Amino acid sequence: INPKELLDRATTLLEEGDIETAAKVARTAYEHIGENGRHAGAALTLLGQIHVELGDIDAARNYYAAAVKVDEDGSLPEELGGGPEKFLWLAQLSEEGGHDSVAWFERGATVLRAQIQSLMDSLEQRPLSRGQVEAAIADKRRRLAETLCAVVEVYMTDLSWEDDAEQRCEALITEATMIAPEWPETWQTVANVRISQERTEEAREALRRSLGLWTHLPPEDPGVPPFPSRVSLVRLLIEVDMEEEALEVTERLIAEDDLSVEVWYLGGYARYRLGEKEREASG
Repeated sequence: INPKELLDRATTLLEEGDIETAAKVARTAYEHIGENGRHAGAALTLLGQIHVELGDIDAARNYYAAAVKVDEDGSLPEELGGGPEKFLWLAQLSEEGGHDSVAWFERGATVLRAQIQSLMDSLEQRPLSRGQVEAAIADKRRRLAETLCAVVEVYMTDLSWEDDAEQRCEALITEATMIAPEWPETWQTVANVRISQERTEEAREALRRSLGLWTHLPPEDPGVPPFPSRVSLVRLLIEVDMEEEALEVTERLIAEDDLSVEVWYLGGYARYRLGEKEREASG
């Protein structure tokens, strides 16, 4: 006899690691809410999230797709709407990629910009604890940076047709630079873009800056970039002719995971090319 009750238990069951039951409590929760219930979005988004951690992408994509049909605008309060996350995951999940993925990514980015500015207006009212608001803003900024950089990767990859593709990137990294100067991934994105523009020495500066943001931090620290990000970093360092850097990076990756395949081929090709530079010294 309580709609919110099931969700608050579904989210708790998800953090519990118990996904199977969380999906059940959640799916039942949406039956009571209804197709046009007040909480329809919030539930469907959660339903979508759980089914990602399970493995069923087709269902998770349909959940999020539904959660958007209810709240196309994304205007609705996060408690009911489920916020912009669905927009973001409909972009990642999209097997189509390309302009499809960029479209959804933008729908999410614009909402995050709204949620941030609204929260920045709340700081002015100054609720008794502002540290909670500051933290939440930092998360929204990061999640936005994650989105901006993700669009670039699509324009660096799938979409390389129009001149539009080049300018949109330059504005994306302009924004990524402002909101997340601390995040190494942004400068990797900056670097990667500058490579497309053939501005090689600038790609170095960004990579050097990205490295200097975590290279010191031990693998304890939250801030180290995720594995697949560092693998991408390496792919850039070699393309820029900074093999000595990739050398030190791969050396750390093999220590963390003695099973990855590409990391070894990169570490090798790095020392191959680095070798070819030494052979050029004398002749």
